[PDB]
Amino acid sequence: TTICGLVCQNAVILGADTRATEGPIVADKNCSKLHYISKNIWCAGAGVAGDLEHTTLWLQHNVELHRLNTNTQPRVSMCVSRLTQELFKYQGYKVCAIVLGGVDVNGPQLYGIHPHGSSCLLPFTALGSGSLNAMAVLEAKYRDNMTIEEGKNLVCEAICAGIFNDLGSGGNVDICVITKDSYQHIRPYKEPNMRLYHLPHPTIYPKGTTPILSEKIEY
Amino acid sequence: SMYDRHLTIFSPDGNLYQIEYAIKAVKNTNITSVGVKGENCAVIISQKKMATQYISQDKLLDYNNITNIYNITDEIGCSMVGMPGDCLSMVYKARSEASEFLYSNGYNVNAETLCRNICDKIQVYTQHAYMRLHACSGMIIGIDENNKPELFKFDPSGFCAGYRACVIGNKEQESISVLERLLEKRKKKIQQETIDEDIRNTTILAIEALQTILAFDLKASEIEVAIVSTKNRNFTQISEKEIDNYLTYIA
Amino acid sequence: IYNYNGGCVLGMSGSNCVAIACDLRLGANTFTTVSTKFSKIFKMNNNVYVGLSGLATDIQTLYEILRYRVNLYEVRQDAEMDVECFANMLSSILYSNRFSPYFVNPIVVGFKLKHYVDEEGEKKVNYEPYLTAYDLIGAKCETRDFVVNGVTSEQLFGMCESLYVKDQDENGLFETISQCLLSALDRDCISGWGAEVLVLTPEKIIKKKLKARMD
Amino acid sequence: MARRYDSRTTTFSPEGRLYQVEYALEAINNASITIGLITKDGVILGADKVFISKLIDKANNYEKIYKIDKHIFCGVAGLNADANILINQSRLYAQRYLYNYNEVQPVSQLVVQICDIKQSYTQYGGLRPYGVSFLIGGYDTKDGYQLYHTDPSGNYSGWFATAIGTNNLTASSVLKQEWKNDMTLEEGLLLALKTLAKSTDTEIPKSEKIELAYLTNKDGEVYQKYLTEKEIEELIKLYTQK
Amino acid sequence: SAGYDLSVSTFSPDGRLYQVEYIYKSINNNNTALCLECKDGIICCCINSNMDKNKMIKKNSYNRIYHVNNNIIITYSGFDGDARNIIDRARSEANTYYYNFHTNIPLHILVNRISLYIHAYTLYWHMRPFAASIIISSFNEKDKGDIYCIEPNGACYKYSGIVIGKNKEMFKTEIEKKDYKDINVRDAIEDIYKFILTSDDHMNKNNLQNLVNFSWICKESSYEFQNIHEEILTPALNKAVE
Amino acid sequence: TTIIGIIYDNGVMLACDSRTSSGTFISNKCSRKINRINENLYVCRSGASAHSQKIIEIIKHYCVSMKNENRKKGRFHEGETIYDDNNLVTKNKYFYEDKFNDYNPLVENVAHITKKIIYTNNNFLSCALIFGGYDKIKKQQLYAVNLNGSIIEKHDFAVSGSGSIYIQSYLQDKYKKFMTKKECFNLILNCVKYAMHNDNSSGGLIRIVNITKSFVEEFTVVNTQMNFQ
Amino acid sequence: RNLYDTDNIIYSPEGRLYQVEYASEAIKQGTCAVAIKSKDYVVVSGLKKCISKLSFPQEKIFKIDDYIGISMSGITSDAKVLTKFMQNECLSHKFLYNENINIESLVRSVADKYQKNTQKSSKRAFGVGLMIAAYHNEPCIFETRPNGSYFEYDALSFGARSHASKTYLEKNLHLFEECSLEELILHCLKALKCSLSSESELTISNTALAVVGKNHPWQEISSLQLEEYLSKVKM
Amino acid sequence: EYSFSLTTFSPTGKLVQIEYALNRVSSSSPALGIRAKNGVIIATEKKSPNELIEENSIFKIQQISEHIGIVYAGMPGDFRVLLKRARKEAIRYSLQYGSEILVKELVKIIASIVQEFTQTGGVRPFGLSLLICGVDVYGYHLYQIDPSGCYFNWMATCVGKDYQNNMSFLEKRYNKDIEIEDAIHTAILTLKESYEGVLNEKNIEIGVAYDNKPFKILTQNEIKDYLIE
Repeated sequence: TTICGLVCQNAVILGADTRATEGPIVADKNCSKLHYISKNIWCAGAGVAGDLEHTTLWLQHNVELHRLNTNTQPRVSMCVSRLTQELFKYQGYKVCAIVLGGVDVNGPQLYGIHPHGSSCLLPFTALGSGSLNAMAVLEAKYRDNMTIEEGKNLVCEAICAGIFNDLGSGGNVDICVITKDSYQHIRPYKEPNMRLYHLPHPTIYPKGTTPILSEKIEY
Repeated sequence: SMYDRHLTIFSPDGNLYQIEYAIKAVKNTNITSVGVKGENCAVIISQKKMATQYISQDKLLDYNNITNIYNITDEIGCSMVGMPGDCLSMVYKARSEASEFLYSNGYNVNAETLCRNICDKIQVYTQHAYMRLHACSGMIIGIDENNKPELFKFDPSGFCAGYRACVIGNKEQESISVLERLLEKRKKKIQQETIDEDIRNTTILAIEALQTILAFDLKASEIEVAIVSTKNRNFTQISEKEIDNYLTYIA
Repeated sequence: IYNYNGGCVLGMSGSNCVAIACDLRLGANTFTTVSTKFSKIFKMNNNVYVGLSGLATDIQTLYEILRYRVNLYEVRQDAEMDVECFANMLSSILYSNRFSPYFVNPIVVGFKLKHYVDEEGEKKVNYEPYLTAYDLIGAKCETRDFVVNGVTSEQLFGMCESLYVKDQDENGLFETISQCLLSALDRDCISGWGAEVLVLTPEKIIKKKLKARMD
Repeated sequence: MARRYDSRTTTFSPEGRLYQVEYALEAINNASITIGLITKDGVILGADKVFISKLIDKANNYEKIYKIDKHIFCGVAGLNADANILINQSRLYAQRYLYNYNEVQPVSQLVVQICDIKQSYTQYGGLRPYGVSFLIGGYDTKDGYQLYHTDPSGNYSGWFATAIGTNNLTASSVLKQEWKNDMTLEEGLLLALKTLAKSTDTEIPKSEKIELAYLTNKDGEVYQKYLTEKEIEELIKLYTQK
Repeated sequence: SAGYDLSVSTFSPDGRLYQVEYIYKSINNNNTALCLECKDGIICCCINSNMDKNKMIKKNSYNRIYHVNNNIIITYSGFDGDARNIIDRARSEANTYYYNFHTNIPLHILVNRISLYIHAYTLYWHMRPFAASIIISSFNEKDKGDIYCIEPNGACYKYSGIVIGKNKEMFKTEIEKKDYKDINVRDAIEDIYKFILTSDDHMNKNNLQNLVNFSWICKESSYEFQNIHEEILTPALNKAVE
Repeated sequence: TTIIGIIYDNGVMLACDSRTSSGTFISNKCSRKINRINENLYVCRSGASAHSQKIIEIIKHYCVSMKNENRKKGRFHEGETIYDDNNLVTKNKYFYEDKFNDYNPLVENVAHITKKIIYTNNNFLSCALIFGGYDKIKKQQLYAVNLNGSIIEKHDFAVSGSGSIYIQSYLQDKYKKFMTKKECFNLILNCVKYAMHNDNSSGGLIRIVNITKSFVEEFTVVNTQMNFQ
Repeated sequence: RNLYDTDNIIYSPEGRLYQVEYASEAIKQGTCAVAIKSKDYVVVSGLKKCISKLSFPQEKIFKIDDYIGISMSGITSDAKVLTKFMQNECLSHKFLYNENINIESLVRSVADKYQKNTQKSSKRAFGVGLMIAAYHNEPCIFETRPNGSYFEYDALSFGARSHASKTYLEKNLHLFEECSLEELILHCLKALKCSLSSESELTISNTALAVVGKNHPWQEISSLQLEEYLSKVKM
Repeated sequence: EYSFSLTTFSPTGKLVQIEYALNRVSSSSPALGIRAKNGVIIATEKKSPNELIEENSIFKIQQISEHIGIVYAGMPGDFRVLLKRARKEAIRYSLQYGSEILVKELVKIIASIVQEFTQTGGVRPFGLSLLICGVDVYGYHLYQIDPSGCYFNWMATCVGKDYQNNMSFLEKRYNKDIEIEDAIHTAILTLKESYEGVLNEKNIEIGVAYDNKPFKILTQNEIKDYLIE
């Protein structure tokens, strides 16, 4: 749970780790914590994965329904007002810190939501357990109007700082670029290799015990 | 039964006569309101006259009060023409939608979404027999997020077409011809260098259309214009001191 | 998820087949067993197998709802329901009880049923494994290989990580998931009174009940 | 006050009948015909597809014989529009019984549920009745194959063979004269074609027309439905013996 | 009129909405009410002409002059019950405004809210439209007074002086003789009596200390609602003419 | 956080720090706390950040609803034409100014907007607000909405937030009845800077907003404090 | 006429609500009832109705509060709803507060109860008119018509032969200074006798009569007390 | 007493109110749907209007979802309320199941809503007919929904005025293995021959499915190239 995002010269860049944990142990090394709200806005979240995953689905489809009744591309501020009112109703129970960034008729804007319903427009941020580790490297290196390429690898360092220094975050890093025309969501981007690889040793066919075998064929 | 008195029941020819009768109710007021759309500028006109109703006409009413032009938000304005009670009720419904849209979505309603939402209610009347249509047809102007003008007209029958030179009143059968003709002159003029000439290309165009649609003289105290052009985007009622300034461009 | 009614559910993916396994215990209290037939693997559809682990009340109560809606979907459809549509339904069903949760940790296992031409003279095509795992509030922790839940989720993760290989046939996959389950149940004292491995292929379904240690 | 505008759809007539149900029965007496048949192997339902155009898909669909549950199915004759209201309702009923009692709903119990809702509208509510009546054939382990014929009034009745729809009399006559108590599945299918052909006074059916389905429980309730291809053999077989 | 004038929610083929113009002839056969602006304050007037033959009412009990917020005069001319329903609703809106805004409701939106409440009843089968024409007035120092007249079916119109009731045509033609906006309020009381004595069809004749009752909101009332004390009526009863 | 409001001779001045701290950690620097409700009045929001932001959203909806409702029908003020620095001494003083839609017929009173809060947060909701803006009748005014919906009109100055207590007596001394714009700006700038020097809820840049009869000007100041003693 | 009568919503082409004009004459069939207001007393008398010479006379006068009493004239069932409403209103006010309900405010509270049964079409106008006679701090008499309307009077009459009784009251201006209730109760009783048909039943000890005044709470006039009053009426 | 059916069975057993609704559908502009081997075409003619109107502001071919289009022929007011209500179902379905709703279930849901107004009290039947076309994992679809509520599966259909001979024209020019490009050619021709005073430019409309591409509405630049023949 290390998510981050920053505003660039004409686009927003969102980066996130890939790891879901039961708290002592890790469930999977590859969880897409980035989410598609619309073609021009994307969101990333932290907190409980239950409330986090539904809310984005609820947000994405409300936005899409809004983008159909209305005939213009969705506003970034529209989702912030939609989420925060939803989060405000459930006083603090729907705990999900969310960063959503995108572009609209205004500039590339990025918002950091909070589980209690508060929001704030930022040039760069980071949430999750590795937020503090990721926010440090962000501040030390952030500038205004960074180029897309230069700002893209800054998030790589921003996430990798949380990947390595935080226990609760790890795995591959994934990035999304939310430029006006379209997005670019790169699913693998990092996490180097060359450890002691486990030798595959499959147990032979005559194993197990199987008191019963109720074979049947369906069609 | 023979009761075509119902608001909804299809007549054997497939028509809803109540829709036709409600439209006839708007024509009965013989109040003509004209709005035209230019380049990054929209203007709208009404007649500042008593709706033709049972009550005695103008003797002591302060004519300043009598207007057919309202505004829905700081940037969206409308010209409801119809029964005075229905027009007053229509704007309050319209104002609530633009207010609710703002609170629920965090940004100001489009001029095209507001009238579409309005039409989605006028349809409910059309389909529920327990109530009655608002005999009110309105024209809505505004500026979208692309700094482009927008003009839309809705009808007692839920219908939200949206024109670029629109007329409502009792002369729309022939006002469609003059407005089409009079709007082609600004197309024949291909100077294309009019830099914020809403004052002298659009407002004067609309006043000329009203002077031609109905053949009176248009005293400055019996008309009113409102413009939501870019560089204002506020739907400000243009004062009488410069309305007769355009009325002095009969030359 | 509770120590009460301790039980675990495991699923694994082979080369062109998937295997879903569970333990058959039904423990009344933590350390008190009452039944060893309590199969936690249910057949939602011909190629959609769900595995419910947790409190048996919510295991059954959720299973009634799932079976009541899959049938309603399929009958209203005249079309076999696919996993990723069903899987998302299970995610929303659990969330609808966000504040009165169904104390279960479901597993959804079954083929994905792509539908390209497969030939100039064919209609439907090969299948995809589609393993996925949830929790009590329905977080879709989709995974390309083994997924586990239950009280031995942590015991099963370690063994599966060190024994699972990329692709295996029906015979090879069954042995690995059986070893990954038997030797993981033997380290739990609240689950594992008899396993039931159910490896299924696009053509057939194999049900085996292992001679698990009962202790 | 819309008192003058009301029709009083739930009011008795001077002769003790209900005019709305009286007319609804008339509506379903002009709809396409539907045939029910119980054989030893299974129950046969076959209805007549009213012709609309050759541009109809007529490949993967037909709007007379729906599926209510894995072991129950119906053949609708009447207003097709509000049938789907009752079909969806009965689908809900047959699936909620399985939710409560953890077993499939017996056919005789679904019918009384779907007939109570059909009757409730003509008892109270001031709404028009359901101008729809459909045979509901199904297999239940308690009383075997069953066939029930419903009514807009809400009163149903078990049957061995019924031919509701237009020209039902000419199709009940042939059913009554040729329905042997013990029939094989293929024998019953031929009978269904014979009564469908004679009801619409055609010597031979066309297979761009009447469609057929059955249950024939094979310990698994196979519940098969015919695409048009399988009916040529049925049409071929009818031609050979008739 | 051929059946289109029964319910308020039907439009006649010529567009005119009946059942509302019938109300207009109900108020126009009712006791007249008057309200005009002067240079110091609004003065209202209600001539209870229908209450002359009774000879049993208490002298100055009946009163159609009501006030809200102590600085807004509301008078009507129609059904004394239907109008009294609106006054309680007008007071409710004034209270609702104060509970929210710590400020007396501005008059120009009080008439808007009342116009919608009155109009809301002209939109339904069941609801009976109100049969009252409402006159609302208020005076301030920084801005002079203003009078609104809320007819049935909305239509709130701002006036500089209005008469509504049976003889409103014979009252207006006499009021417009003088520009009362420059006339004092003390001597305007004399003028309206001359209209009551003449323009009233012999309903009121030299015995009207009781039939007609009215109030102002002027400077001598500190711009607050106040009925005129009887010691000022009789000096205004120097009507001895011819 | 900290929040100030000073009423000078011809307007009202609102200042605040810009920091939303969450338990000795700043969730974000440069968080807006001078929120615009209407062209003529602004709101200083403090307390729990989640509660204050969601109150402001409600009030803006009420403000819009009542602004266009109290719009008189016709045309007014036909012929009337009633109309009328600090030069970066404080370093990095950003700035822009906008003008009203004057005569105040449309825009509503500050007292109207003020008791929206009581009517709204007379609840179990923790947020303290300061309301300041221009008004047609009461020229410039400053309402302090307390924790449970307790408004009192402050005719001199109002302070709130955690850092208010550190400048409670500093401000009571430097205050004068009719301060000019320059004196009020320096006073309100030094009040915040002192409330920031000795409070761990000290913002980053400080945002000062001035409401006058015909315009609102907004400054953001980036500065620290260095006593010589 | 035939069309403009069916419901209580349609206005006649002359703007008349027939279905409340029709209920307004149900009061014209009830027996006469007369209220007289003195300087500090109110006297209410009504003629009870005997449907047979076995039946007991129907009750006409009802007590609402300590100093409030009424005399219905119309449909008895409709009146019973209003007395319960008024009684439950004066008691609640004497419970929520410790005062006596303002009689002016109480009449308005019951005058708009008539109203709410007139806007809707599922309801009907009350067929009963009331005579709210009370002494709050000064004597006062009210009357509520079936259409929402109320007035403060100095004398009343209800329905049966009210025009006959009104003539007696319309020509009597003494009632204001008519102290000495004996002199005032005779004035009301003579009025009630005036409406009473000749060559028929005379005013007997089966006619209601009650008083309310300064220190006189609403009390019936007992038959032994009432009996001698009837004697002076014969004079 | 205010909820009683206005649609009642006539003595001859016909819902006569529905027969009136179908009369008005049979007098509107002809909408038309055609499905091909690799896509579906829905086309409607929008009569040549005055230059005052903005043609793009009204579109009889709206879009339900990524692959599901729609077109109507009836009262424009009812289309909007039905289209807006149809989009909720397409979103409500996707809020439960991951995939986009498919046409068969969408049509059944919508038809159940058109049927409700046929039976429920105090309301009139919908005065329009819809043509919902889409691309699914089960191939291409083209359905039609009557005002009565019953829906039909079509390969090619017409719903507007004079659809009797309009559909007869399609029967002799349609085959199952028709190319999508040829389908548009036939779709233009059938509208062209029915439209009296053939000026079929600026007064036509096309919507295409294109073999599992997202549903797209051809703007007029992409239409004039289809009017050569």
